[PDB]
Amino acid sequence: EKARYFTFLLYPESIPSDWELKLETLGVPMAISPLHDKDKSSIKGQKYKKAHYHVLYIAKNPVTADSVRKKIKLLLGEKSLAMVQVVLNVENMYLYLTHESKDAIAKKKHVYDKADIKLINNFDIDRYVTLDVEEKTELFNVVVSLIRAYTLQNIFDLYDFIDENGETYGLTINLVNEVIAGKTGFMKLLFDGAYQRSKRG
Amino acid sequence: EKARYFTFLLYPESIPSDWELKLETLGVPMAISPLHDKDKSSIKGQKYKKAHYHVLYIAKNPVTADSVRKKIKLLLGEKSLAMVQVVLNVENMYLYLTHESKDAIAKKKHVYDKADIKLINNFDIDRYVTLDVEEKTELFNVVVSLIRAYTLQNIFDLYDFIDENGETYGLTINLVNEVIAGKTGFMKLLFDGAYQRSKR
Amino acid sequence: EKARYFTFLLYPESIPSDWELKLETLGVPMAISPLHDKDAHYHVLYIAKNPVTADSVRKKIKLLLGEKSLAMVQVVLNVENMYLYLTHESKDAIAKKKHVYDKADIKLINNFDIDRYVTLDVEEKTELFNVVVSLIRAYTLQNIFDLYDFIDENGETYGLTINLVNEVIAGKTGFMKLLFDGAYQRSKRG
Amino acid sequence: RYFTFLLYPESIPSDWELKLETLGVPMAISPLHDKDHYHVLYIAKNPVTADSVRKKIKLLLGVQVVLNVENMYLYLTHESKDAIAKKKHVYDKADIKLINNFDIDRYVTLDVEEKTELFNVVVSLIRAYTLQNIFDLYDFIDENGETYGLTINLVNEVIAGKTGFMKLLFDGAYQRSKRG
Amino acid sequence: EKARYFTFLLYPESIPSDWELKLETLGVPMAISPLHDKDAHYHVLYIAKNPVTADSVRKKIKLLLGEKSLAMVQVVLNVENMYLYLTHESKDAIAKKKHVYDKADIKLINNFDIDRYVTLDVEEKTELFNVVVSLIRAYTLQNIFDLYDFIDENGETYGLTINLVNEVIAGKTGFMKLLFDGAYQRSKR
Amino acid sequence: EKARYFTFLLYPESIPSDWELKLETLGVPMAISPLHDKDKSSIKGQKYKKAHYHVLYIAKNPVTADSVRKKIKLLLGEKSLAMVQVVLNVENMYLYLTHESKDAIAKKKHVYDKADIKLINNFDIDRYVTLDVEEKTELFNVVVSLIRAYTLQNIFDLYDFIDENGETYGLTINLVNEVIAGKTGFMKLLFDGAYQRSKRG
Ligand SMILES: [Mn+2]
Ligand SMILES: [Mn+2]
Ligand SMILES: [Mn+2]
Ligand SMILES: [Mn+2]
Repeated sequence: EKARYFTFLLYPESIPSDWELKLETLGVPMAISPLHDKDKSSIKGQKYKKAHYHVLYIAKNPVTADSVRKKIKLLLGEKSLAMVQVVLNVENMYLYLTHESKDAIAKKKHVYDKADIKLINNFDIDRYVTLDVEEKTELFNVVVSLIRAYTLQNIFDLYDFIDENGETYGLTINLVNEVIAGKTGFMKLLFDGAYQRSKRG
Repeated sequence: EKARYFTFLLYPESIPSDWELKLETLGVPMAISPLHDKDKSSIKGQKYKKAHYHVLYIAKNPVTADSVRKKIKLLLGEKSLAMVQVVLNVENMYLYLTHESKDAIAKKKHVYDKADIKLINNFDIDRYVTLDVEEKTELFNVVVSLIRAYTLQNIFDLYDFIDENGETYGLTINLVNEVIAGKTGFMKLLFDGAYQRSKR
Repeated sequence: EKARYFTFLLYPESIPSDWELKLETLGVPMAISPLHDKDAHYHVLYIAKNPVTADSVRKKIKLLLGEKSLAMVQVVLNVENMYLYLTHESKDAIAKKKHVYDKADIKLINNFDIDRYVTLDVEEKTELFNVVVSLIRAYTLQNIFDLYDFIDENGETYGLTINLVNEVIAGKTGFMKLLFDGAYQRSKRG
Repeated sequence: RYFTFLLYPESIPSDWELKLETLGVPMAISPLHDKDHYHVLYIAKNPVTADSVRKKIKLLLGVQVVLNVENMYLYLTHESKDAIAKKKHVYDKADIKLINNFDIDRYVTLDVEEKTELFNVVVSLIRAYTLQNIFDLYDFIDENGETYGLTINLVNEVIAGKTGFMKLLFDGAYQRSKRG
Repeated sequence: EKARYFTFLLYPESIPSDWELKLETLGVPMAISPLHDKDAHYHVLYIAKNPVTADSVRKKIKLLLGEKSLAMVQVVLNVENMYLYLTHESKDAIAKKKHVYDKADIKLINNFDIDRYVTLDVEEKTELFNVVVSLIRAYTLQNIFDLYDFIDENGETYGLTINLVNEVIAGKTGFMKLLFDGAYQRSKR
Repeated sequence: EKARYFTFLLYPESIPSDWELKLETLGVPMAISPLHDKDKSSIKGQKYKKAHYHVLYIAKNPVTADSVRKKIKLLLGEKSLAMVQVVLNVENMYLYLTHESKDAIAKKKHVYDKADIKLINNFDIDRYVTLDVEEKTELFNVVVSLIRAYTLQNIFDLYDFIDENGETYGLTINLVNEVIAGKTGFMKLLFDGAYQRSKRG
């Protein structure tokens, strides 16, 4: 059976020193967690789990669990992983790289530095979180009240506004963009409202 | 064949203890019924139906019955459901979670606590009460006579109007927005009518 | 056998004084004719939420107004035609010369709008649009307001209402802006 | 959307013709087919089933699905390709009864190529005479129409949808004439 | 087995003098090559109304020009390529260095128009569009009239006609108004 | 059932000598692999698979498996193929011509010379490198920040900008064109923003 998104673990003791450069060659975009060394282990006596890396590997096309497993073996050594699980929520796995996800936070796992995350081949978690249809409607309606409230005259004035106070309403630039897309028509109405409204004084 | 809204049953004896956290990961918003243990069963002798949970699972994009069924198997165990039905009225299935829907009320099913409902990933039933198609047409036609009558010159003057006298015609802001969406073209005609009418 | 649209008759002498408020409760949208005394009875246009039977209605109304208020529930085939029949203003009734009533006495329970029941053939849409054209051409109507104002008056003559233009021009909006610019820049010539 | 069925005069009321009118659906009814019954061309408002019609007519007076509306309209008079080669008894097209404003013409939709062909004519026409907007175009068609094979109601069906494209032509023409 | 497009050869010594008028009667649109003497024969591009067989053609022509006029009816796979072959101006014939003929000697029976037979690929549309772009950019063409005028003249050089631009820009109209506003406000500078 | 992209095999012993010129006539763009003679064969004893060619044949319009099979039979002989498969990933099948694809590389198949690939009728594997859909959204969002940052006023000022600094953001002209297509609506908003923003001095 086939899918695009996988994760597996890389073990420092059975991967070459140029491993980080070697994953880069696969051409596939990857995100690699900070070195997960301080994982509380549930074996008796021993303090932390063997030291490991978590990798978020997104294939170009829909491929199988094993096509990856052997693509990585023949690239880092037959002994580097064995356990390739298929990833169901890319956003969630990316947050898991730092134990900062919903699953991991409720399991109180040892939170890592998101700055240690390594992005091979231009991973940007941003290109993997599109939004629920309802969400789109919800945000759009916020964009409305926003253009209303501050009498934003045009999509530049809107962007400038989001640039600053963005987070407060939970918009970014690249987000408004995905929100207003297709509703453009409706936008020109708002922006004319605002224009001819500010022309009143 | 494909759709966005589904329901299926989760059985407590064949789902992990962290099942509730696990469904959270799917990223998909779900609403999960209170534990349906007191369902009158129609098998002879036995009192209540095997104890189960009802799930209302709304996919991000139009997907198939089976893409769900296996997404959940590989997430909870091959044995947790087998029966994924496609939901036709999201509001009604949400009311069915507590046996508080029209179907269930007339079947006299054992009413549950709506407080036991579990919302995974920010389900809000409020945002799937989209309008009957007719309603949209009806309301638009009101928005028309409204822009006509008060010579509202542009969507701001329209909003400002709704802000006040909204309820009287049964509009809110967020409601106009859902009404006029798509008919935007038609709007600019109304708002030019109005503009050039007041210029007279 | 099942259907959504029915009509029956209500008799004033065997229905309670709060009958009009009681029908409201059924939750079903209804249109009730003006008092049909100069044919004493009422005609009711009752459209069920879901496909239900002749008798599920007959008894829902008996247990709501008294066992003696109707007995005769017919199933309606053309909702628009039965709505016109409430005022004897339909094709059937007009040729039978029946006593025309005031459409202002029609009573709409639970937000009946006969409009939400008259959609139109696709050809019809094209046909009417083409009328709307010749209409904007002929009287050099400069914009949808001048169009509406026009329909408001002489509407019936071409068979338009406001709410009908709306359903006609919908989608063809593009095409409209061309007509309305024509008209505009045409009148700017004088 | 499109059906036909047969109405038998001995098992339909005397006001049958007025009763079909009420259904609100446009129908074309053949001349009385006695020299082979009535043939009915019934076009539903929306896509409906064989049986929703059969019972709608039963509960109204006491059904094959049509594939080519124009061909079934010609069959009402035995004047179609199928019937002419079967030498069937040709009837008077004047006995055809149009309920609720049937116009077989509203099913003379264009070959798709035709639409493209005509549009391209509408182009060269707006170019050549520098027609500035759809009124100037129409006025033009009104007179010289036949010469290019246009009517008003035909441009209308042609330009429909390509309206965008039109605004480009009409702005060309406008800013072209603004030149002197 | 059946197909719409065929070609065959007509020999002047075993076809009547009114042959050209006789093919006209078949009702089928044909294109006939210039007299191929310097390869004496004619090449015919015969497109049937409906999907018919190799032999229904071979005998329709025998019973129309004489049992001795052809025997060899091949089925045409690329109509455009066979029409180019009529003048030895096709990809096959040009690389075989065959004696190029005058395209003005081509005879079109019953309103053949090779045009109604060359539709184009989705990629082609994109390609052309991108040419129309650089064209509107380069010469600062301000609106679809100034574009047409341009194509009218220098059209063939970029491989456009009027009717072709029309099929190219169709649908992408939005995108057009942007080009034509660019051009307009560019020239206003 | 119908599709645009196919592949089949051509056998040198049952195809004419002018086969390469004959495929040219079909008018359809094809890519033909290097002569696949050194294919390890899984029949016992025998070393290489019968000698064959792989053809990547992209129809003008959506056509059926069999409309191709017979178009090729009546063009090369009834005995040249029998097996026409429908191609799912055009870029992947073009890489398979040389055994240089993901499938073939992991199966260790005998890599061929990409220089022996024959392109009939102007195949360019490139004019089917249409943008991953995500790519389109990513690029558009760049084009946005571009029009914002430099206050580009209209699609000519945009193009002029791409002409120069294009590579830096990974745009060409013909690429913007395939990016903005369809989002034209949204463009006009950006371009008005920019216009009325620069009108502010
Ligand atoms: Mn870990
Ligand atoms: Mn239950
Ligand atoms: Mn009465
Ligand atoms: Mn091979």
